[PDB]
Amino acid sequence: GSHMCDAFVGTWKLVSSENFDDYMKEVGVGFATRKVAGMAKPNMIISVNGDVITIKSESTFKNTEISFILGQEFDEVTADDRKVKSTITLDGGVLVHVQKWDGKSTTIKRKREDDKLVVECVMKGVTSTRVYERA
Ligand SMILES: COc1cnccc1-c1c(-c2ccccc2)n(CCC(=O)O)c2ccc(C3CC3)cc12
Repeated sequence: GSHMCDAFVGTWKLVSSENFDDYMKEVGVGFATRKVAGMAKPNMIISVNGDVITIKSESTFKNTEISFILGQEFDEVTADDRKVKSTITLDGGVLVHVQKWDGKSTTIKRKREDDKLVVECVMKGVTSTRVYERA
């Protein structure tokens, strides 16, 4: 039956992006990747089957898919080709995704706000906010 995470389930499309190029600079993304990545208007498809949550991104830049169980670390190859160790947890009603690689860490938090799914990507002191609405 229903879980709280079902608030995230569905098909979402990106409607606005603030400071993403600066976030990607902090992450260490190189120029050509930043330019083509920052142009993309991905769809994000989130589904839940038992204990497994799947988040897919479809765009003209890259399609990616992760499946995971909350609190259980997994390997992830990111859209910019970092190989990272990821763990995703739910804190209150916020999905918090921490990615670790090469001594560095970045946190992506996803939360519902009104009819939007707001994604906050933080690398040290730089925050990018990416807003999606239902497709
Ligand atoms: C341009 O962003 C994307 C384009 N196509 C597919 C996935 C993503 C992409 C995504 C993404 C998009 C939809 C669903 C799940 C994840 N994230 C997570 C943050 C975000 O929502 O933009 C990201 C965080 C950082 C980067 C930069 C490092 C390269 C790219 C992405």
